[PDB]
Amino acid sequence: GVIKPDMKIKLKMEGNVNGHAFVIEGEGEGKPYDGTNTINLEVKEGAPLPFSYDILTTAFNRAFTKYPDDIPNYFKQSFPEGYSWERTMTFEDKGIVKVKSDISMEEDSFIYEIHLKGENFPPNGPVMQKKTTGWDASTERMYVRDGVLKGDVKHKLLLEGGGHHRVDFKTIYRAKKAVKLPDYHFVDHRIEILNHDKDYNKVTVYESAVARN
Ligand SMILES: [Cl-]
Ligand SMILES: [Zn+2]
Ligand SMILES: [Zn+2]
Ligand SMILES: [Zn+2]
Repeated sequence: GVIKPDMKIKLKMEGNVNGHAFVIEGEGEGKPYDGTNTINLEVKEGAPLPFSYDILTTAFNRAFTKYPDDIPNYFKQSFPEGYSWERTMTFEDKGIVKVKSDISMEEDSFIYEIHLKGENFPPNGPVMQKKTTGWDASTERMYVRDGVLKGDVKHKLLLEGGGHHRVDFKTIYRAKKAVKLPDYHFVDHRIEILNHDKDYNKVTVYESAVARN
């Protein structure tokens, strides 16, 4: 099909967090049917970033999801035309991130164009003070509403010292053409920063995602 067993990734993110503008470019690759991918990111403008890189990593494509053969795959069916998505991440004490991303295909690769806006983070909280250590593993509930696919996940943003804060994710996924709609299901996530330089100008992200009934 058009979605190959090995797909490359090219992306660019343009964003603003508490008024700090930045641009990040990425390249990577993954195995769409295994639900795995790796992306190598470089800050091109706005370095060094004055906030936690973890608020960006889940914005850096559900085509990289292992799906059982009996659950229609909203994401892979949308190609080559592709899909866009929009997400809000609501943090416990006023921070909010809104993301819009366009996922397209060019031959054996995906291109992402990502716009991200973070606002109202407490200046002395763990996001703006870079006191986070990653995300827990999560489960996203996927369900069709208004003819498009919605996903919600309740996440723990892990903190230095071993605590965490709650972050609620709500995403809307919109195929650019009609596809066969799945029934209610789940996607289990793991995302990790595998390596980074000291101020996260260079970062490698690894993600796994597996759907189940
Ligand atoms: Cl390529
Ligand atoms: Zn099979
Ligand atoms: Zn290629
Ligand atoms: Zn690890």
